[PDB]
Amino acid sequence: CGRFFQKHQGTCFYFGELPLSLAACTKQWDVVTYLLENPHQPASLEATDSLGNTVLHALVMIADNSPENSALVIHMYDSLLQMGARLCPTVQLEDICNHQGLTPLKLAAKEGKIEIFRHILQREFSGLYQPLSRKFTEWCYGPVRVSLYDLSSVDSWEKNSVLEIIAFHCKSPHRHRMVVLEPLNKLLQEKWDRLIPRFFFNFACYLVYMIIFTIVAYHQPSTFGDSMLLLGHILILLGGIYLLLGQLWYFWRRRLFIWISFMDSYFEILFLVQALLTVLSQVLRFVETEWYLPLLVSSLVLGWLNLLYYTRGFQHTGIYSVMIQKVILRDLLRFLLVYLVFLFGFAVALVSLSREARPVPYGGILDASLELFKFTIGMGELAFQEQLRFRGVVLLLLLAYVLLTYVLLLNMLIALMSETVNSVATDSWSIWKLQKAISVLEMENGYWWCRRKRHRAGRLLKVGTKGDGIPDERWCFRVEEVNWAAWEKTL
Amino acid sequence: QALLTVLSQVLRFVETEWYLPLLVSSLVLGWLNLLYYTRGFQHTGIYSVMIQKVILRDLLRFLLVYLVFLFGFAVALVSLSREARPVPYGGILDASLELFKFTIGMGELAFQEQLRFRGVVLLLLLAYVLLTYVLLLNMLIALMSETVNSVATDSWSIWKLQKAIS
Amino acid sequence: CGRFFQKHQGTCFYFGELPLSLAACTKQWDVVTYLLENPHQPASLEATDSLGNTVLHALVMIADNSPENSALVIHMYDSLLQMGARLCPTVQLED
Ligand SMILES: CC(C)CCC[C@@H](C)[C@H]1CC[C@H]2[C@@H]3CC=C4C[C@@H](O)CC[C@]4(C)[C@H]3CC[C@]12C
Ligand SMILES: CC(C)CCC[C@@H](C)[C@H]1CC[C@H]2[C@@H]3CC=C4C[C@@H](O)CC[C@]4(C)[C@H]3CC[C@]12C
Repeated sequence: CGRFFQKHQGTCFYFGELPLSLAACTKQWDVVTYLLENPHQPASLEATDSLGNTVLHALVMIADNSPENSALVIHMYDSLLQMGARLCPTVQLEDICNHQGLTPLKLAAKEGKIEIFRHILQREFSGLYQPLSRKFTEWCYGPVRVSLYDLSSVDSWEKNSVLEIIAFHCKSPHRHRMVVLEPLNKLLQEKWDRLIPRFFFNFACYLVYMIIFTIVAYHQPSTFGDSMLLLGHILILLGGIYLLLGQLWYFWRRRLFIWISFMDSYFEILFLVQALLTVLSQVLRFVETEWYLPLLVSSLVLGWLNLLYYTRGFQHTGIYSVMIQKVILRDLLRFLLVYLVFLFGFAVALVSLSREARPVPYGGILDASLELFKFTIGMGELAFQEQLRFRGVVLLLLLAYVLLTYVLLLNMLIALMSETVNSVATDSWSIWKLQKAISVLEMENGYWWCRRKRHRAGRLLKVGTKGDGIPDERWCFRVEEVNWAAWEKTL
Repeated sequence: QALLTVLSQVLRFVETEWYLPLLVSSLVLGWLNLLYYTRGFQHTGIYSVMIQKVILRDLLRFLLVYLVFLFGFAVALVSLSREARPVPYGGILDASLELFKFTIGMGELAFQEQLRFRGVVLLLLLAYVLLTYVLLLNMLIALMSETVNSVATDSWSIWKLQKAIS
Repeated sequence: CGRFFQKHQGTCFYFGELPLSLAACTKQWDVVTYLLENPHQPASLEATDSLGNTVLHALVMIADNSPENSALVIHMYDSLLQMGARLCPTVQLED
């Protein structure tokens, strides 16, 4: 456990700080056998390091997304697992918990590994070493294949599953491709199909609440009507506090998720803000302060815009929302910065001028900035102000501002939006798949007041007998597929 | 169009005041129906097919989001603007019409000093302008560009099928 | 005409519910000849199923747009038509 051996930033190379792990990680398929079959002092394959990793953990840590590195990692992983089958058949090397509490499959997901993780998720072996496999084939009748994928530690029925690690714990920039591979993709779609009624019931309840919000905010004073108004008032106080409690529970449960993915939620912050503003407005109304209506109407705007959360759940409109977000993030803040610099330079210049008399426009900085923004809209006034003999300077400044802003910046913004939308069309689908995944994982749990029963997804299949005694049964996931390509090579 | 024309002609006999709207709606629809006979030529028929595909794909999502923005901000502006320290934003229809005027290019963005909620109204109007005029319309142009680029290849075969049906 | 053999949504594989159609659809160019040239009990190539499809209908139903599937389907279609030319020249299997 040296500094040069520990995994950190700088001069380091982590390999598990064990001779067997070092031999396995360096593609030496000559001495690994001798490290176990030496009669004088055999080594234990299930040995662990100070950090808590084993040889398989060491192998998955060194994995990258490079093709050669993947070839090495899967080759050595399979070979070492096969060797472990022949040395200690009783104890399995697959289930060895780290000090963090992660198996090799979960470590492949948290660390952001995509090539070794995919192979572990779908691996097959021949008749010998059959039990140490994930994907099985039930029957190959004709050209239709029935694949059984093992759902060990990947279904959300357990406490810390792979699906909860990809969607909440992985902090890789491009984890959305991890939730699109076959096994997981057939599972998430089925879970989503099972959860359509709950999603749309939540949407309907929120829509009714927002309609009540609009009704109470509209029909309010500058009796029976007063009774209904008070009823709606208290009802919306309760609704706001309910939303606040739900969002607070979400953030308490995901305290370490905001740092990991801060632009992947951006709807829980908005919901929390809306609920907080509603509660504050309702409680502040009692103080009879004049700043009730602005808070109420700001909360109303935010609530009516929050339906874009429930926008996703459909194929096209959710991808549209994802593209909206990506356009907002990438090519809208640079343009805003440059445009604001231009605006607040020219406004100051016009305010400095225009007091040279040979109401008056460009009185203050706010008025000049507003006029220039009117130029941006399409309602700006470009007139030859003959009142003051600095006519030419004002006209030339206005024309230069128009040329630099209306012609350059907005049209170039349209061009940049076109480029961004063209570029991110491919990734837009996978990001929306990940959004469904997060929504489904939230929906498997109940609310902050009710606990939904865990509907264990999967089927118990006769996969054959374990290596010692009577048959071993594991919960698999069935998928039928038609493939003429792999059927021609079995006959 | 034919049903509306027949209904308008028969309803004229009843001397009901709702003859002219039916007649003029039928007239609009009939004059737009010539886009059927548009196809039959190489370029203009493919143009019509592209028009249809643009309408179907990237015009209903934008319409949905734009309507949500519009009818949120209109309600918010109607709720405000009665705080006197005709008056604009009287009803929901008037506020929605003003916001659509913003969409056109004829919207009025003025510093209403009549009522001391000046700042809130100005900030809501500016936020609506930023979210709609700058984001949504330009992004719509971008999406139309992407769709037209994508479906240029299939546009010819669809027009061939249209000739086949004709 | 079983549920697993009928073409529907779910667990199914339609092949014409006939032994000759099954042999033709599975790329077995060894037993199709024997299904017709057995002296004891020959089979009729123009046989039809309960739904009404024949062996050529069964072949075209299993066709997809995949290249390997197309290669199989056209190969067996041509071979079976050529065989039908040499067995019952009077009656055509196309119609
Ligand atoms: C509060 C009023 C006065 C000003 C507007 C501030 C709010 C509404 C702004 C700040 C950030 C903005 C959001 C940022 C993210 C997105 C992208 C997509 O998901 C739909 C629009 C949406 C959700 C925006 C809606 C408007 C928004 C929520
Ligand atoms: C009736 C008036 C008041 C409102 C307009 C409603 C009608 C005209 C709308 C509804 C659907 C629209 C049509 C939808 C399909 C197309 C695409 C292309 O083929 C030419 C335009 C055309 C034909 C549109 C013309 C206008 C249209 C026909």
